Amino acid sequence: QVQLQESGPGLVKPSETLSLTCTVSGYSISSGYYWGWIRQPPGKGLEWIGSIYHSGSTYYNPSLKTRVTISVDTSKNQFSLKLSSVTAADTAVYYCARAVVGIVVVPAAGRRAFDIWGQGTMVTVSSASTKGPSVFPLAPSSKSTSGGTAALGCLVKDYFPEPVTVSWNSGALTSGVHTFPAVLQSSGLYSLSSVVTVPSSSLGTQTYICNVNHKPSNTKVDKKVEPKS
Amino acid sequence: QSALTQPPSASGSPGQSVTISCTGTSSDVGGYNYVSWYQQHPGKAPKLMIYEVSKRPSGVPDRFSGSKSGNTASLTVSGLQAEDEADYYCSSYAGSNNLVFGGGTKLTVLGQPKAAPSVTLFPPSSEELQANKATLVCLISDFYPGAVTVAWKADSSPVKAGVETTTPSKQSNNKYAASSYLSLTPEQWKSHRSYSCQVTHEGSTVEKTVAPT
Amino acid sequence: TNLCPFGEVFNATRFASVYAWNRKRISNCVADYSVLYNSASFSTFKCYGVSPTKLNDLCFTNVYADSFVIRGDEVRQIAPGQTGKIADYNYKLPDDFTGCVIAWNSNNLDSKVGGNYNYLYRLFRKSNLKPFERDISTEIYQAGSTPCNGVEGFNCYFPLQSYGFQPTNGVGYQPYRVVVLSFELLHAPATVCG
Ligand SMILES: *[C@@H]1O[C@H](CO)[C@@H](O)[C@H](O)[C@H]1NC(C)=O
Repeated sequence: QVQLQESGPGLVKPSETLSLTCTVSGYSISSGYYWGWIRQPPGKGLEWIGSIYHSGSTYYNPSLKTRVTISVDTSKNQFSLKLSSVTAADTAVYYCARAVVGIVVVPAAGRRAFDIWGQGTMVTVSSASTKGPSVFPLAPSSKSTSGGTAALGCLVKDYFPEPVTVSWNSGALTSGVHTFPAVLQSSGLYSLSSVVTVPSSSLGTQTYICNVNHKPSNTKVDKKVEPKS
Repeated sequence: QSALTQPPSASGSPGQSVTISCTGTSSDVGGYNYVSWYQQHPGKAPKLMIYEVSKRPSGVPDRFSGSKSGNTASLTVSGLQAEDEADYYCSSYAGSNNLVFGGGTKLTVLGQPKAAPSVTLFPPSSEELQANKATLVCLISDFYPGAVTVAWKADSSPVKAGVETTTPSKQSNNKYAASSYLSLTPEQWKSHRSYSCQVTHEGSTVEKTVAPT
Repeated sequence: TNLCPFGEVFNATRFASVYAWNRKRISNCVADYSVLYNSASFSTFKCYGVSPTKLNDLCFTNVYADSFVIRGDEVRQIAPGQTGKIADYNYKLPDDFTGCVIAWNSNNLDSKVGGNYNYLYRLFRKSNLKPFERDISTEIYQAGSTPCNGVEGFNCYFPLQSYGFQPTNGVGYQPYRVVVLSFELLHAPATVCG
């Protein structure tokens, strides 16, 4: 079954070139379909960028035509996107997707519907540098205990650009996990927190480890949260 | 700003049926039958609900359905549920211009038991203190409506410096949640006998306190 | 006495869709048809003029080489007097045909994992094709009273569909490359002999 995955630089300098690639697996791009890029500025609407099929033919959104190139490399089985002269209006989550229709000659091919979507990679356009997150454990205590339940967490402090994603115990702790939106500090660096609610009886016996991933650098920090002294 | 005009919000009550419209011109919607609807839940990738006007992808509930008349497309959700609370975007081909989107429409499920904020306040961890920083973290969750005021107190006097608070955000349970952080020097954490976070919502206030050692 | 470039039709990497069948004109060259007939790597080699061994001793003013990809089922339709979606809307041999019809299985090359959608065939056409005609139009077939106005709709269908070749398909649904060799003789000296 087909899978799409975007990768690329988390951060880009203003007026330089944004360069993301999408690696297909489970289906040879050359074998059919159109393949497209669609972006979503933070808290704003979907924008379609461009599509391409294996020959190299392209269709582009008129407002971004002068700055956009989409390429295909069939030997690596991936398609890529470059966008030049970036501004803050290019700060966005960038998705790659596959079309509904496999026939490449259908009317409005690659400009109809998109069936299979990637997770999305985010790109922030800024002059600031990337900073790695620092991870501090928010320990369980008798004040955070509430009867049978109890709350512990992970504070992810002074990182940039977005995003950070947190999973707990390698994805076995999923329920009661809330991971809050980040706040922007005066320094310019983001911070955010992840809290989970856990059985109070099990606090000394059970293991709780938060898995902070910050893909703009290449950091992944796993912090063990233990009860207080 | 969007060449397809879509109502900013729409709502319905559970069990009932809600319809979102999407108007373009005779050169997009009115011109071709390549009209597509997507459903995006907060923080997740868009999902295709409807292609080629009324055609349903596999795995999409029959409750969803779309249609079109003239310049205006419609997406009708029957048997409205809480899991349907999301943003919906419409799309269509535009000839010379290609693949234009609508601005989107937020759909609310309108079942709204008023909830109260649960508050948990974490003191500066000992790791942070050794790095010569101190951060108070007050976390606010599971509260409806999505309306909240946070005040911090040092001892009993008010504090307005270094407070950063996130706008409230929708969870999976369609309730809301927000976070407030107090940035502090470590000597300040040790000077004052107690810090406290007060979280007001619908007149009543929940206040939690942390104290050094 | 140059050699006929039969290799560049048969062994070509890329083959055309039946609806836009390729034609190559052969001339001013000598060709050994007998190596072709005895290859046995062709699953199909029917001739409707004279036996393949005898035309080795025959001259022609021109040899036309038509190439395309179809399904196993449809190979029988590449013949004179044959009816079917291929023979009526895609490629029709006349009944006076004097040539050979050659094919081999291309599952290894032309079938892909999620379906290959490059190869098309014409699903709807208003009239049956005349012999040796080629239609590549993309006008929307009108299958109902409602006029199509050029827009895909209900009873308005894009006139071409695709074999979605998968290597797991049964034989009959597997891709077959086809080469049709038509031998023409005009009031002009011959340029293709053996
Ligand atoms: C196709 O290639 C094979 C191997 O190179 C060769 O033996 C054969 O003669 C070629 N076919 C033609 C028609 O030249």
